[PDB]
Amino acid sequence: DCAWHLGELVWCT
Amino acid sequence: DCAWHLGELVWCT
Amino acid sequence: GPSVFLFPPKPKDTLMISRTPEVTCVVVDVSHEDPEVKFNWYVDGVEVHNAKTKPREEQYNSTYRVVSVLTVLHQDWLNGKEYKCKVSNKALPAPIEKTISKAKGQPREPQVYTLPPSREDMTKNQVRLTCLVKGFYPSDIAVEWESNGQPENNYKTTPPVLDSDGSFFLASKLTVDKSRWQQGNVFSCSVMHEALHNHYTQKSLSL
Amino acid sequence: GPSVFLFPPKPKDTLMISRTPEVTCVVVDVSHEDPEVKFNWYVDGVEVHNAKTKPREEQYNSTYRVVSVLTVLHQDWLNGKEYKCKVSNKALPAPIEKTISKAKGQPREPQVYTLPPSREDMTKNQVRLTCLVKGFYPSDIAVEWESNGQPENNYKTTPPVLDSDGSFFLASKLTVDKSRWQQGNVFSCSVMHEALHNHYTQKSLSL
Repeated sequence: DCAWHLGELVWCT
Repeated sequence: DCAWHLGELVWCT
Repeated sequence: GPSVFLFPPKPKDTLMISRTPEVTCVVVDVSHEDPEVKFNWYVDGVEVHNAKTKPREEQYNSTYRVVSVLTVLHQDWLNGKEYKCKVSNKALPAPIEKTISKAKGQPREPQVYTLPPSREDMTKNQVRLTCLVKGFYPSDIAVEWESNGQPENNYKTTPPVLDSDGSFFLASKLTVDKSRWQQGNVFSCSVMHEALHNHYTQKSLSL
Repeated sequence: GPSVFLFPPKPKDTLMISRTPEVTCVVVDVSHEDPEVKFNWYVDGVEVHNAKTKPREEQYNSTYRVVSVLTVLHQDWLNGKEYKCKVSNKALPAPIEKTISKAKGQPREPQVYTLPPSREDMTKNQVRLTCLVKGFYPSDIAVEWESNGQPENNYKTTPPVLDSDGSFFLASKLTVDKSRWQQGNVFSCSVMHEALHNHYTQKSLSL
């Protein structure tokens, strides 16, 4: 699963 | 002597 | 459960005598069931009753929020006087106690350096004046920007970063219209730290 | 004498893989007499040569300013890898060495609370939405504000204050036009900390 921020990718676990 | 800041007093030594 | 927040006073407030430094005790997530909150204030152990307590405001899980502010004295806080807030609620297992006080250790005077607009910046529509501060203890500091005895609010300042030795450092950056800089106006970098004579130093910057 | 500054990378940069975290080495007050500056970069001891160095910019006592930026890797910095900058100048008695690295100690997840507009605030022309964060280690954090998948830049956030136990806390405060709040729009509080799953958590706020 991946968390994003306003379009840009944050981090994926 | 007293130092001031934009009108308001800071500190006096 | 209800969480407690004990905020130290603004470093500008504790350093300007024309201002009043105040320690704030916030209480969040307080239920409908048990909404009464009893604040106890202590200074190094000694209780004080001068404190003022504002009424409640609503929250989201249909709960409440309470705040208590205690006027502290300039010379008091700077000594390192320990301040305590005791929050009591019927929904609390025990009274919650938070503690905040000016950090211990040998106080040090900050060094201030100024960085004029870059060669790139000078082509852009707005220029960035920079102020670099280092070697200060404690991290309590107030960097502000002024031009012609009036404030400049269009700036951002990093949080104090811990230095390897043991002091602190930070960078503040004012963005101004280029025409104003080119017009020869002087821009001052106001720094207020405990270990400054009169809690004040100023490096300024002009074309 | 010429002073050296070694800045850690933006916590948002070290936590977003779409971004590149970079350690900056600033050198200030470098004289006309001896203006050449030689940067050496080290990682836990091992030298690296990937670094990029920008040209000089002018200063005030007719001196110069040099900057060297070194790309660090996300997973690298977060491990606590020590980064070193060795600045060498002909006007220097000896080579100057500054050292910066992610703080040691048991990492902790921040708690995020939201404080809707006060009863007073709701009468004023603009309202302040608040986000309170506590119990986090290290102080490296990035609190930002968004509404409808677009950024809200009109906010201010206190520096991380040290907690009595050993963690950190801070408050961020977004000021928005009341009509926008009243119009039922949702406002999110983006928090990015090392000890967050995917380095991200979000509490939001609506009327």
